[PDB]
Amino acid sequence: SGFRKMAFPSGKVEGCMVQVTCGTTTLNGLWLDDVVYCPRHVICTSEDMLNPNYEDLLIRKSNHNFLVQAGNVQLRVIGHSMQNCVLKLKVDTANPKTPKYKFVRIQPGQTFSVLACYNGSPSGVYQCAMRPNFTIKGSFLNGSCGSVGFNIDYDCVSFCYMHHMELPTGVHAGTDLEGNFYGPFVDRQTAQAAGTDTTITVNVLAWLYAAVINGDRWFLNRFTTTLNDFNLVAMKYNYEPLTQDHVDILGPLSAQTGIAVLDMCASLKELLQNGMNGRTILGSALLEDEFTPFDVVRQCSGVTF
Amino acid sequence: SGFRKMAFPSGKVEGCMVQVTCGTTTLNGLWLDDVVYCPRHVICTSEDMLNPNYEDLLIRKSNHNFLVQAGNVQLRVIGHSMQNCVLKLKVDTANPKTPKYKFVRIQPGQTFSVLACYNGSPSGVYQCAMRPNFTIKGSFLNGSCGSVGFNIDYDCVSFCYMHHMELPTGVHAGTDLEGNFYGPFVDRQTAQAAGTDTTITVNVLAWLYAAVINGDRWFLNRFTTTLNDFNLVAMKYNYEPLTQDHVDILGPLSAQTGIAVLDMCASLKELLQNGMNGRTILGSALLEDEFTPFDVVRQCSG
Ligand SMILES: O=C(Nc1cncc2ccccc12)[C@@H]1CN(S(=O)(=O)C2CC2)Cc2ccc(Cl)cc21
Ligand SMILES: [Cl-]
Repeated sequence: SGFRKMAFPSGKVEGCMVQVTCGTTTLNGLWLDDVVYCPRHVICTSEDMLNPNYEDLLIRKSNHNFLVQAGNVQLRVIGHSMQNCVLKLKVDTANPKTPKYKFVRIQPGQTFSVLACYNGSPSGVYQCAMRPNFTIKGSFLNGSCGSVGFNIDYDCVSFCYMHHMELPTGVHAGTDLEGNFYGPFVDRQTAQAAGTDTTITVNVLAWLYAAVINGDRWFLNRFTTTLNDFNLVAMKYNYEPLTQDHVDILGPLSAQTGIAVLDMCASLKELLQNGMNGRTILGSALLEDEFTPFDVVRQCSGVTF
Repeated sequence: SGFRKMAFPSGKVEGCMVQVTCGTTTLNGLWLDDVVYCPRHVICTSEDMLNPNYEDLLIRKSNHNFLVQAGNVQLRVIGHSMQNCVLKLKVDTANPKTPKYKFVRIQPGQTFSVLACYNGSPSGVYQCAMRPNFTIKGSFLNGSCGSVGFNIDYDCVSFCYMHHMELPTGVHAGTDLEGNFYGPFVDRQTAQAAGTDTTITVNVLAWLYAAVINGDRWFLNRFTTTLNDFNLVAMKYNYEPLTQDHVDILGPLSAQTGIAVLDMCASLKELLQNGMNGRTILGSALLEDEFTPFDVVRQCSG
C-alpha cells in the first residue's frame, strides 16, 4: 500500500554527470561514450545572451577553452560541434560508466525523472511531467543548467530532457538531447512567457484508479457519461481533451478495478463541478496530474531496474 | 525557483542492494563491506510469524541455508549473527561499490529518501518523513522488506531506516540499521496499530518560510503569538507541540525572510482557522509537513 511520487533510480545517470566551464560560466554536461552534451548557452557572456549568434560565438572558441571535469579528473576536449541548442564536446576518454541509452523526445503529459546537478555533482532526484504548455514545474537554482530528465526501461536509460532556463513565473524550459526545445522558447535573455497551462486529464484519471486500488472509493458514483459530454465539461475547467487513445490506454486499469473509463469520467466531472468537500484522495486536496497510466501500473505492481 | 519533494540521488545505495533468500522467503539486503544486513524475519516460516523465537530459529540455521545474490552473482555466506531485529550475514566478498557510510538513528519529523527494491533490484526512489507516531507513509508491496531509508551529506550515506512490515492502515514500520524498531512495534504478526498521527509543526513552519522565499506572502498577518498560546491552538488541530528547540532551529529562516518565528506561528494559527479559501501555497492545497528546516535551506540555497 501507499502511493508516492516516485522517480527512477538515478545511479545510471549519476555516472554520466560532468562539470563544463567556458569563460565565466559553469554548468552541467552529460558524458556518454566520448561526447559531453551541454546547453550551447555555456559559450555566452553578458552582451552575448541579449542577441546571440551561436555560430559566430562557437567559431571563436578552441577545444582548450572548454574545461570539462568528471569528478576530480579533467577530461581533454578534442573537438566541438553544435546540434540545435546543444553543444557536443568530443573528449579523448570514453565514459566507462556509460549505460545502455537512447535519446527520445517526449510528448506533453508524459513524466520523467530529473537529476538536479550543480558543478557536475548530483544533488537531488525528483519526478515531474512535461506540462501541456511545454514547461516543467521543476526545482532549479542558478548552475542547474545541463541537468537531465530521463526514464528507465529495463536496463536502458532514455534521455528526454536537458535543462536550459527558468521563465519569469518560476517554471522551467529546456530541450530534448538533440537540442530541440520543448515549447515556443528560445535560449536567450528576452521577453518570454509560458502559455496558459491545462490539466493532464488522462493522468488525473490514472491517479483516480490508483486511489481506487489503494482503497479510496468515496468519489465513485453509479453514473457514466459520453466522450463528447465529458470533453465539453473538461474544456470549461482548463483540462486537456480526452481522446479515444487515452481511453484505450486506461483499459487495463478499468479491467483491474471494474470501473469503465467513462464511469471514472463521470466521477471526475462531479469532482470538477462540486469539489472534494473537505475530503482528500491519496492524501491530496487537489486532483493530481503528474502520474501517467503507465506510472500507476508500474508502482501498483513493483517493476524493477 | 520551484519547490519539489526531492529525494537524494540513489546510485550510492543501488550498488549495495542484494537479494536474500532463506527457504521460501526472499527479501532485500544491504551489502556494505563484507556484511549483508537484512530483516531477521527472513528466517520465519509464516507459521512462526505470530510468536517467533528468533534465537531458536537462527541456531538451527547454517551459512549455506542463506542464499545471497548480488546481480547475477551468488555470494558465499561465511557467518551469521543477529543484532536486535536485523540479521547480519558475513560474506566472503567485500562490496567494491561500498560508499563512505554511517548508521544513524533519526527522530520523528526527520526526512529521508527510500530506495524501494524487489528481489534485490531497485525500482524507485521517493522522499519520506518519520511520522510522530513512528510510522512512515511509504509505497511498498510484498517483497519490499529490507528496502532502506537514507540521507546523503557531501559523499557520505547515512543509513537511517530498514523496512520490515506494513501495518493494517497501510502505513509502514521498520528499524534503524542496528535493528532497533522505530516506535512500539515488533516483528510479529500480532495485533499492532499505529497511534493517532499528528502534523509535524516545525516542518509546516519551515515549508511556510520556503513559500515566503519563493514569493508567496498571501497567508502572512499582522499578528504574533506567545509559544504557549500557539501550542494551545495547534493541539486542537492534531499538530505536534512546538518546542523552544524548534523555535531556535527556525532562526536562520526567520533571519533570511525577516519574519519572526512567533509571527509565522500566528500565520499558521490563522491558516488552521480559515483554511486556504481556494488558494494554494507552493502548489499545494494542504499544509505540507515532510520538509524539515534543513531541507528548506538546502533546496532554497544549496
Ligand atoms: O508486512 C509484510 N510485508 C510487506 C511489507 N511492506 C508492504 C507490504 C504490502 C503488502 C503486503 C505485504 C507487505 C510481511 C509479510 N506479511 S504478509 O504479506 O501479510 C504475510 C502473508 C505473507 C506479514 C508480516 C508480518 C510481520 C512482518 Cl515483520 C513482516 C510481514
Ligand atoms: Cl534526526
